Amino acid sequence: SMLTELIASNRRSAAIHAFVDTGLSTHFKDGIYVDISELSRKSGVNYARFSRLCDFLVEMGVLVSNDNKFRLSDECHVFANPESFESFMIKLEICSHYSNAWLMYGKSLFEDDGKSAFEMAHGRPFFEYLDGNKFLKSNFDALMTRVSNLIVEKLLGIYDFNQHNRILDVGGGEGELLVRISEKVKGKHYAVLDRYSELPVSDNIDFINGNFLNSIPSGYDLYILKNVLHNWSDSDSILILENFRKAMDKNSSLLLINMVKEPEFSRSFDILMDVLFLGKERSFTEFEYLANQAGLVVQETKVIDQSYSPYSFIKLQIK
Amino acid sequence: SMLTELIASNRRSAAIHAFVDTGLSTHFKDGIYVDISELSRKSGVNYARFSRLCDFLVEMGVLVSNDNKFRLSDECHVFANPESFESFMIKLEICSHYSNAWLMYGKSLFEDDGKSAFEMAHGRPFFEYLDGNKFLKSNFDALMTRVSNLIVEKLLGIYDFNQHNRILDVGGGEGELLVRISEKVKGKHYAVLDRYSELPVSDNIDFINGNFLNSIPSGYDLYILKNVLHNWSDSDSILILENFRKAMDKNSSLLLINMVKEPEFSRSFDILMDVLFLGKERSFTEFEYLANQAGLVVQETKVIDQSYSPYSFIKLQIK
Ligand SMILES: Nc1ncnc2c1ncn2[C@@H]1O[C@H](CSCC[C@H](N)C(=O)O)[C@@H](O)[C@H]1O
Ligand SMILES: Nc1ncnc2c1ncn2[C@@H]1O[C@H](CSCC[C@H](N)C(=O)O)[C@@H](O)[C@H]1O
Ligand SMILES: COc1cc(OC)c2c(c1)C(=O)c1cccc(O)c1C2=O
Ligand SMILES: COc1cc(OC)c2c(c1)C(=O)c1cccc(O)c1C2=O
Ligand SMILES: [Cl-]
Repeated sequence: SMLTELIASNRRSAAIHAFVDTGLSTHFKDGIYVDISELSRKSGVNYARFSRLCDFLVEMGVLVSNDNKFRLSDECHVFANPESFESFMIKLEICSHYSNAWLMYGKSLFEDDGKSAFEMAHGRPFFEYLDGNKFLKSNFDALMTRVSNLIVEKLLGIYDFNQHNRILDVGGGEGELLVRISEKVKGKHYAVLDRYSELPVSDNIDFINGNFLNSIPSGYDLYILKNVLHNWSDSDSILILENFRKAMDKNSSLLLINMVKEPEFSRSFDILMDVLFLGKERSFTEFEYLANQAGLVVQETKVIDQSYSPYSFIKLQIK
Repeated sequence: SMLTELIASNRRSAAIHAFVDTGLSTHFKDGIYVDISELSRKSGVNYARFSRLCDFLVEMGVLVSNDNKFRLSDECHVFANPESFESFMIKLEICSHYSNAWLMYGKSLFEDDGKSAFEMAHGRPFFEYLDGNKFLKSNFDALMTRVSNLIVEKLLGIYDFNQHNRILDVGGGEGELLVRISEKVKGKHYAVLDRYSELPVSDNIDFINGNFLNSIPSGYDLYILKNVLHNWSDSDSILILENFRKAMDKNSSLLLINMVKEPEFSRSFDILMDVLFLGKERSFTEFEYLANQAGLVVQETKVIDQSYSPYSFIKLQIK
């Protein structure tokens, strides 16, 4: 039926995970047709049982069956690349920590202690827990780096970064965004603020160990906050934007860049942000409200089309 | 995109789980429109955060939204009933034990020890592990009971049970099938064989602690094996049917009743059987082959339509 297979939606994620996490998908590069019997003899995977997985991947539209062989669909070519953001996504999506967080989601809706389903499961908030877990941190930081890399060319196209002198990326992670921006926009001061136990090292990048809940460093004319606010509540989001306003002068600009809530696209990510952070994916209207409460003004709004989600580009200045 | 939401299929299962497992769905009985504002005040669930879950349930088609009120869809009325098989399904579907089994599925394809992904995760095969886990056993046995209670009406309609005298349901669990048959077909001897640490109790039902891998007891003219063989390999399936042939005389009949693999329906269940049991969902042809290898003859075959899956009804007698 439609209901029982909807209940069994997890099986689709788990099937893809088995195919990608093992590295079996990396044998399907450049849309080649793979003989499963030969792949079985080479990789030492069970032929009969992997053939049944491939049949389910064909049903999902991940594989295509022709000439008694299988190729990745045009869309699913990314699964052949273990460096792709999709490879890191599935590795996190149904990992034990995420799964155990989802199992506390129901109970978390009845609590008023400000503890996420993740924290209820693991005993710390997401980012504080990642400090002690290499698997979660490395794979998450990798995912953020890959999606940062994808939007760079689009972001440089719609806004002039050359007019600016000193640029700070707040919660910039490994600092991929500014590293790629600096290669095309030379002769600027580049800084990246995040939570570092050991400062990253990159040519002409000033890596800052800071806390955007406490303070943002002043004396930059361009600030960037990309995919941060949907990890935070309304009050924490206002506190962050308030710290920007206190750091910014009249000439300063803040580029608030976020995966934006649009009715056409799935609410699934909005729920994931609730489970992991007690966060939420916000519309343009909700982002504008929080900015106004912090004493910031919207001077420019654009929509950036990415494969996986639409993005809201919001240029903020002090009132 | 379609690919990232296919990767994130697990979020659909986890959302339904949080809605049903908490018992919030039990407030949506008889297709009534629920005020989330009132349900929040009454049950103590977070209004804003549950309203967001409801929006995701509307997207999935589980809920219908009209004038800022939510009702269960005609199809998902079952979620209002905690005794429904769908309620038990989701509670098992993404439970930690199933999730941890799925995480070993990839690695299990490279092993050849006859150990399921579940056994690799938990250290014991499924049913042996259920002996020491009441949560899994009680919910699994409850699920098998609910689906047994659904098919009884159609099964009585297509086969004359009144011709028989002594009836044994092999691997009959809580014995729901025969209890329901015995109410409509009176004056017979009814027996249920399964693995019991303590024998269940029901009026005019002889519960037997047995092992169908070792032996099936002789002296019955009707044998029933319903949804057993897809927990077993081809060799173990043959061993079970061989034990039937040894137990049966020329006058005996075996009813092999199973969810049947048809090309129109999903392969997702076939993969679940591999993960949990190293089992498989078989076609009519594959079932007939195993019976022929065991020394049994097919007298009569029929298809029984159930909401969630088609069933293969196969009447067998000895060669
Ligand atoms: N209190 C805090 N102070 C500074 N950075 C924080 C923080 N809490 C979380 N972060 C960082 O916020 C980031 C959110 S993920 C976004 C990373 C990057 N801006 C990108 O778009 O790809 C993580 O790198 C996390 O380490
Ligand atoms: N070795 C064994 N001997 C007997 N029963 C067994 C067994 N291994 C598993 N079983 C039982 O086989 C059943 C599979 S589930 C099917 C239950 C029932 N026939 C129905 O259709 O609803 C479980 O009740 C399990 O306890
Ligand atoms: C910062 O919080 C996030 C947290 C996130 O998940 C915990 C994500 C993302 C952000 C995210 O940007 C993203 C983009 C594309 C695919 C994804 O799976 C994600 C994503 O999972
Ligand atoms: C005995 O092995 C099973 C094992 C099973 O799962 C472990 C199931 C079933 C059988 C099963 O029959 C079933 C029917 C309808 C919905 C279901 O989720 C199931 C099911 O999960
Ligand atoms: Cl008796």
